[PDB]
Amino acid sequence: ANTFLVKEDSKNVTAYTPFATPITDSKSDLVSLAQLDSSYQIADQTIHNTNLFVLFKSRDVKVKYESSGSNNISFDSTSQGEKPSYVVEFTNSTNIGIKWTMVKKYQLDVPNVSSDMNQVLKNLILEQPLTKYTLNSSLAKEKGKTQREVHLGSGQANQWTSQRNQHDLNNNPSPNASTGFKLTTGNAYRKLSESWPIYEPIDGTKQGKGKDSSGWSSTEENEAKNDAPSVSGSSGTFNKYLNTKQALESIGILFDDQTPRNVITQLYYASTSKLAVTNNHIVVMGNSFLPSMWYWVVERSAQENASNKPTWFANTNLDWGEDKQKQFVENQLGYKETTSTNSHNFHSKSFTQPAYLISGIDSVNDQIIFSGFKAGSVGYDSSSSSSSTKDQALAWSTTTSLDSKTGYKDLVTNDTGLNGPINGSFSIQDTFSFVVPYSTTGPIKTAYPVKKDQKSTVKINSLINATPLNSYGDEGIGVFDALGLNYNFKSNQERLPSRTDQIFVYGIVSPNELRSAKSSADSTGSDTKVNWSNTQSRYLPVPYNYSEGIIDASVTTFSGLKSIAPDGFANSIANFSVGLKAGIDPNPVMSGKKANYGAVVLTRGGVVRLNFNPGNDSLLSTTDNNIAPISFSFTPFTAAESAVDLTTFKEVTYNQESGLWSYIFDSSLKPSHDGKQTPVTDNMGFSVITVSRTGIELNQDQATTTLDVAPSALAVQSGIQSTTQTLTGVLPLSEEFSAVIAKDSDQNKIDIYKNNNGLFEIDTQLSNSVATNNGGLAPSYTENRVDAWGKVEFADNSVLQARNLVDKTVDEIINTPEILNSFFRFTPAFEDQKATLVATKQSDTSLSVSPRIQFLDGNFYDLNSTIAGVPLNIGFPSRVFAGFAALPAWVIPVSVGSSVGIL
Amino acid sequence: LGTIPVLINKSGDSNDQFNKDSEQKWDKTETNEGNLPGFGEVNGLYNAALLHTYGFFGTNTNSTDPKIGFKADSSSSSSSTLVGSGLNWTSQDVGNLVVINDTSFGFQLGGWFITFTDFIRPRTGYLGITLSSLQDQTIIWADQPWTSFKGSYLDSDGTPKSLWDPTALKSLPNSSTTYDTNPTLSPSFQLYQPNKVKAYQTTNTYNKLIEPVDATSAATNMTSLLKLLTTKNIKAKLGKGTASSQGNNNGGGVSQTINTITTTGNISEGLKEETSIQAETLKKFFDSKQNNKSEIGIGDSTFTKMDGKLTGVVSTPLVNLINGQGATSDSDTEKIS
Amino acid sequence: QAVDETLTPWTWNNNNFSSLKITGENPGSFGLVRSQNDNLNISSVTKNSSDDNLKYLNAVEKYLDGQQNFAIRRYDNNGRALYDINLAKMENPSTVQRGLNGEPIFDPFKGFGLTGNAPTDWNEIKGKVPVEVVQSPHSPNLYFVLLVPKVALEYHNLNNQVVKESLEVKATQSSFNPTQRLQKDSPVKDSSKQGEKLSETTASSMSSGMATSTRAKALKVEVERGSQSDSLLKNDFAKKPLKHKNSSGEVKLEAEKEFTEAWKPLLTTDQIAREKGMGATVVSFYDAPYSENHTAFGLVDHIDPKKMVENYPPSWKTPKWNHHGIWDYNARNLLLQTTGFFNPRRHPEWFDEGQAKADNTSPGFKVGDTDHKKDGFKKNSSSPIALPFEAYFANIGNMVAIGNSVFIFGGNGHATKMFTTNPLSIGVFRIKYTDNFSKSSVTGWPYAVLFGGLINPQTNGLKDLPLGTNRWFEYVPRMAVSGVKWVGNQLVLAGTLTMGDTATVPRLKYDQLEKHLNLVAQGQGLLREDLQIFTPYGWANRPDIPVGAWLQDEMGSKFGPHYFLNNPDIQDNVNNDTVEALISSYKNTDKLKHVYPYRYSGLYAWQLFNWSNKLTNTPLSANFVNENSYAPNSLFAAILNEDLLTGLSDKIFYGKENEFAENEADRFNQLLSLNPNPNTNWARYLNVVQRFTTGPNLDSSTFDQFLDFLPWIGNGKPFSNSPSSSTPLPTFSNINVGVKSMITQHLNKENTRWVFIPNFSPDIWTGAGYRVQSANQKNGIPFEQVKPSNNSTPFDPNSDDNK
Repeated sequence: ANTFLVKEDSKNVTAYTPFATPITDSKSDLVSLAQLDSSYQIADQTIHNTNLFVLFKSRDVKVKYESSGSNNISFDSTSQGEKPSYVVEFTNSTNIGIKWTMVKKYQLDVPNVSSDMNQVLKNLILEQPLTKYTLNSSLAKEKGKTQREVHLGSGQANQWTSQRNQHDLNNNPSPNASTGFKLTTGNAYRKLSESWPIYEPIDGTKQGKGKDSSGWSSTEENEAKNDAPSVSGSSGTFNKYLNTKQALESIGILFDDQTPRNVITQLYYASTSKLAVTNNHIVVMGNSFLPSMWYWVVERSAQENASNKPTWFANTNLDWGEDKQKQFVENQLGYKETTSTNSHNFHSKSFTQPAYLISGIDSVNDQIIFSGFKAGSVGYDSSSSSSSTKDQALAWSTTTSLDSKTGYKDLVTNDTGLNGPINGSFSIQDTFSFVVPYSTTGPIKTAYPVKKDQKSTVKINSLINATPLNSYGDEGIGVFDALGLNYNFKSNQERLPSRTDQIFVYGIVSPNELRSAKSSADSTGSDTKVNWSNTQSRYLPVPYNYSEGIIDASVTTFSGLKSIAPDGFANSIANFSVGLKAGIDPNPVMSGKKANYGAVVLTRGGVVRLNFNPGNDSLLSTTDNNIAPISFSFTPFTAAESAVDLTTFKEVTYNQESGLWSYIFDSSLKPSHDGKQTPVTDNMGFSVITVSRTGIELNQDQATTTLDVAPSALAVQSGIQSTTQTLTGVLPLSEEFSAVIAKDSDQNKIDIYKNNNGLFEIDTQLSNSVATNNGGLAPSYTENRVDAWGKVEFADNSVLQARNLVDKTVDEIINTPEILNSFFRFTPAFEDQKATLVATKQSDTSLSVSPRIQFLDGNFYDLNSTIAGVPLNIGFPSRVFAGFAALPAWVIPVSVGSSVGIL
Repeated sequence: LGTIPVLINKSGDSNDQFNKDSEQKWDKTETNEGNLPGFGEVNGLYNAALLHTYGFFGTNTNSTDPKIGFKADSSSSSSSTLVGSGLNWTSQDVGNLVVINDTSFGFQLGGWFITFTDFIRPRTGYLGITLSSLQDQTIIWADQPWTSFKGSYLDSDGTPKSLWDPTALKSLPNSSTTYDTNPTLSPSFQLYQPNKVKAYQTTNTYNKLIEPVDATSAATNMTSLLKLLTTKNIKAKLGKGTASSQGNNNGGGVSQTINTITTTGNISEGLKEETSIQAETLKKFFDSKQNNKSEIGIGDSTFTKMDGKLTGVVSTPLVNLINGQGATSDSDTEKIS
Repeated sequence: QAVDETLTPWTWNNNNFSSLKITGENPGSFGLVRSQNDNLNISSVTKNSSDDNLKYLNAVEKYLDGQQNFAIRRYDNNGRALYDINLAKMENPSTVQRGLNGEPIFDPFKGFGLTGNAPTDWNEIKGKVPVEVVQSPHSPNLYFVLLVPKVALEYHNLNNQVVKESLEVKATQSSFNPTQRLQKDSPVKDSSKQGEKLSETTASSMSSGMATSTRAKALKVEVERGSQSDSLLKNDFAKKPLKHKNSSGEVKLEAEKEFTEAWKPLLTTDQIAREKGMGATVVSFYDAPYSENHTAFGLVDHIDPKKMVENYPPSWKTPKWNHHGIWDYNARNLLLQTTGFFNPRRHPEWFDEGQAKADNTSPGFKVGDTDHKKDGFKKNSSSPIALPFEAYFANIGNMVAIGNSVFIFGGNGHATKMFTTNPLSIGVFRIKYTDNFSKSSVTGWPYAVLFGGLINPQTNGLKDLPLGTNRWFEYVPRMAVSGVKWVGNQLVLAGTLTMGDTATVPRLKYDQLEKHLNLVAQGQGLLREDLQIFTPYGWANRPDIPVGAWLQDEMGSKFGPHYFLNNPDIQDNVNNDTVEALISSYKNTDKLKHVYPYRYSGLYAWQLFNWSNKLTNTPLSANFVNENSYAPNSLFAAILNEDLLTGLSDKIFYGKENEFAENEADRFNQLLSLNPNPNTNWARYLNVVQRFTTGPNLDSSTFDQFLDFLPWIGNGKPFSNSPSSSTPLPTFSNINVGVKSMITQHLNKENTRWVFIPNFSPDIWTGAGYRVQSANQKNGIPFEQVKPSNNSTPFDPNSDDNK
């Protein structure tokens, strides 16, 4: 396909030429063609072996959770909300133009729910989604009980050293470590069958009801409503609560009037957001906005009218780099015991990390690459009656101690915080630290903050956060954990990682691995499990310079942390990621080695490079465990890339010739209204970020079979941007040129941006040259003008006599392209634009010539060129050269004839 | 080749059986209930573990327990013999040497392809070997298995490949015809002798070497074991000896080695030491990778079926032809004359 | 001439060849093809009882000339066939015509000039089948092909009463019993000759020593030549106070009373050399794909067995004898084992009479006469090593070309292997061209001399493997060969290889064979197994004590001070006061040596570390060699000197520097190494290998960890057992087997804290089957396992024999 597909709206894809012109009749309502109703919209699409694969989801979708029976998750058939999301394969049926016709249609059904699963789900509770307008102080939650309150009680740390052996806390120096955060105030937590609110607290430390469902709706909901009334063109004070309803609609939250639908519905609707296609599979994953708890592996062989089943992430073991890193995450999921009763969580029923904030998903060769953020999941005491941690989440910093032997392996396998709290505040000598200084009677023991006495009678259930933080507790360690600010005091100051907060996750998934997942999802009766063994994790905090005024040298906490966040988020503590995309390096590799491929993904403050070994389709590793897993590299944004609003991401393309990724941001995606219900007016324009590879890549020469330095990427705000125009599309014609299609008012306009030493700038003359197509598919040709086709002046026919070409046959002249380059002088419109003449025999004594000229996309066009099989009819000239004679084979017969005649 | 022998007291026959449960104690290697032989055992290894990996007791290799094994008793004098693994491969089953590039080469060896990737240019932290195993049970449980290999070759997509045909196998030199052939002359058969041994001590069992006794009449007590010397009788008790093996009836075709990259066979985190003994840190490095062996360069060869017989291949620098078929019009060169 | 579609391509089992890629000036393929037809009833060629194999084999070749067709067609670069080349049937065969400078006359469109007459021996080459093809590296349009009799393909399809196994199946009418074939009865002290034993040292020289003990002294061994024409004056290594059992006649290796229909070769080495139709052949030939005269022959050479067998080392004339001689010969014959280093009782494939000479008699030396001074002189041999039909075609296949020469490294042996018979490649042939390809020459040599330069620096794998040798080529390496090819700039060999015999380096006490039946059967050729087997309770104190010394404690009532059973706990303590009585006095001389009154002991690794043919840092060093393997028991690949393989002379010359000692006075003061003599050249061939490899690049127990990591092909499960209380245990490695304890109580009780483990606690896993006083007392054990000889009380510590 010599074309570009452009999503004109939620239903229509139009095909564009390299001349930024639509192919006529190509524009197609893919929803209508999928035989889907007018409630469906395109979520994502992809080309695989020349066919178009589309993910559609419905605004009418209604899901339910009934904790009893056991077909617990189902669609709501009553009314009209039985509207599952579909993937559809389209093929182009015509060889002239574009007639999309439907091939295969796959329904994305709701997860099976095992018994073991439904016991966790019964009491599963989920945080209200983070938005644009969520503040550091909105997130912040009331600090829970200390380790030594949980255990010993109201009472003393004069007995902390007498007692900590009788609660498996031997040598624990942290009686004042936090056991977590209160669910009586803050961001709303809700079961699968409940609805999140449109109101977010400004200070969640004071203003939320947390998981207090019943309390919200009889007390605090009327307060929120009177303080923060929806617009009605009202206006109020927004002293205690933002109103984010429109910001909510924006990120794909659905609504019956002013009330969001249930959590399970928003989970399903988000879950069907991104797609990728291999020879054998379609995989479907969720967006960067809500946590997703399941993904689809559809077998492309699937019979026509089947119901493809999603695999739970709680049933999907990843390799987090080392077993310890898994344990860290699983230990904090909840309390495990043979001794307790009805106390069910993901950990107690032997599930793993249940939820990801997925960056996106792609295919290279027959491999699915994904990445994303570990969505915080912890236990919470849902007990009723004198339970000390009642209504409290059970969470703790897991950040590596100061004394930790340095080098990555050691850092991420440090025993610090493994089974319970250890971190808080420490004033050794006069050198403050939040992290334990060391990790002597024997070695330091950590324990899960559920006191031995209540171990039988306690009720620890699972929750999921809206973000990558486990721990919302309004203490100083929380800020430092979230911002990447904990450092050792050795002769290098390597930064001390968490393994529960701000954890990024990526991998490459083989077709056998997708085969288990399909097996997990079809499993009769009990939960079948999947190992994905080509994965890694990484501590990836938000940058500390996206905040102000942090104290060191009244410690600053979440409720008081100051955001200066340039990237379209109020908050400066919760990381985000978007637009994972893979691509094959075009740069040759040494023969008998296979082509290189990577991926990239945007996170707050930087681009991440994932690196692969094409040999066995593995993550790049190196021998040393000191250097850190070489599959990952982080390159920080400058001011210009930091300024882009990441919540406006529209689409990411990769071009195999340039070896370059294009990230398109469209500001029309911003919500209509603020959290204070103020019309949003910077909703005009768009921006392009160009990502390239940097470093020494695998398999250049004998030296680069081995690598001990991770290849990385570089994001550059390219110069292609606007605060005025409405975007239709950006066509990356070449490294040297991009075409932008936009409306100023309401008609489409074509700008050409030219790369000048790494910075794109508009070229107004080339824009006018390209846009002057006169209704044709391609720019006009004018003989007397340097236009998009440069300028061609033919030699006069008197050139043949002067240079003695007339005595040659037309056939020699026609098979001598250097002679016939001497028939014209060419003036390029852009540097190194090229042109040749194609010759055609016209008679035994004459020929015609016509130019073959490169356009902006590096391709040659001539009289016979097509796009999508449609002749372009550009209008190149034909020039005639004439007078040629036969070669001298006659000389001997002729001079004999003359002699005989004379005789 | 999979043909290390195992030491046996007990067969699957009536009242001769040995059990997976209530008769072996993996947690108590200090006493006779751990069943360590102490005489006649293959050097360097451990017999009861090898019997478990072969699945001669328990449902590990078959849909029901075969009950074949070894036991140490304190009540009486006892008898034993070595027997084969159930496999008929041998160390002469070596095929074509093939060269992949300027430094990497490999060959077929029975059910494996082996590669000596680093021999010309060694490196620290690399093990120097890659291996790909065949999967087809109809080949692996055959009676003269190497006769099914049709050759191995380099291919122009950049991999070594090999051909197989499950229809190529043949019977032994006789079908037993009229009598009970206990010594069936076959490529894994040997005239293993009786070992006769004194009663084990009930406690402190291994404080001294185990004592053998006159074996010159011992054969009369162990006739089930003498029948189990022939590999076909082992296969019959393991459920592999007839059509109960199932799978493809025909299914000849092409086999290919696992994919490879410059990282393949890097084990630098399992090599060297700074806390312990090198085998133990390599054991930790292997334990998380038991389900992911391909990055170590260890795995199974991929396979595709073909129609009809496979007889051989002929090779060119551009293409490989099977039975002499597979040639093409050379379409990129048609316009030159 | 033109293509016939009725012939189809095939792979030979012995080399796995099927096609050659042509390279350089005109690319394409040559490949083997054969007729498709079924129902090949070879058993219709009836064999009578009254005649030899040769007329039968010629009748089978004459039958196969009617029943089948074979050819070597050319294909183009995309696999289109060009011309047929059925060598039995092609029209007007000719050699190529030459100019006066030896060059073939040629013009590409015309092709070669043909003389109009076939090469030499055409009347017997026309029945042979081609089986491997190669191209010249330096000469244009010049190729080489190897040919064999069709029985070298059809060997397993010939009838079963002539192509027999080396062992009989029997009728089993009395029911089966594997003990009935084994010669088993142990030797005994001679009832009329007890007194000829070694003399006790009546007085022992001081050597400035000081300590003393009550124990009996060392035993003298003396040898000297005297003046007599056929006898020594002393020869104490040749004493014989033990003799074999009588059990309805004497127990010994005596082939004619065991082999009633003895297994023998299809043809002998002296038949295959002279019957020119049955020997293998190489020819040079010329080819061009689009000429009028597209193909014609160069020259013909016989791969003559005598050009290999006359290049065997001098000791291969006497494979029943070795450089240790009389005492080792007697100790092996007393244990009913193979004497020498290569006899047919284990290795019948290399002997013209097969099993019919499976005996220790007449070893090329005078032995078994009435006087120990009369034994021990060189004489005529009873059976040299040969190259009979079965071993011969295992030494055929795997070609390569280098300069003006071409080679044959031998096959994997699947031409001629049977279920109890193991023929292998034993070396390499070379064919060389001279006078600008106007003339040719042929030769071959065994791997035993070509591998003589192997040393521990030449491998990145494990060290000290049983691949070493000395001035006598009694170590005999042989291979199943995977091939020889160019790896970039480097010439490389691959396959599987025989080590020295690791299963019989530990050796039995003389009487106990009736309770060790597998360990003797593994030496008898009855059990053809090369794996090492745990048997320590019956071994003697050292493998190398002479037979005149053994009979010093027939009761066991002194625990045999000079010679006893190998238990590791009851070794004599040298302490430091002890040495003066047991070793620190007994000085040797140019005619006197001693056997010590010391209880030596140790397990399987200490046995191999002392008496295996281990590699070392310098060549020709290994003074000890045991015996040679039944089958290949190692992986092997190597880098070769392609230049030296081209530069070495056709004929190897050995000399008196490779002969065994002519009489035992020259054996007592035997020279370990010598310089090459002025006429000899054998020392040039030692260095054809640059480097070799044998497995993973791993050291110590780490290698047992790799052995546990790989999956068993019968079920896809790794021997490590860890990927799923009361869980099973691994087989090769010791990690997580038994329990951990600190080694601080072992042996010297020193260095363990800092020079063993990188850590403060010296932890090792104690493994399966271990001894402790309690689960708390988990480190070491004291000398509490004292042991009785019979019922005659324990080992008696603080007694005057142990003080």
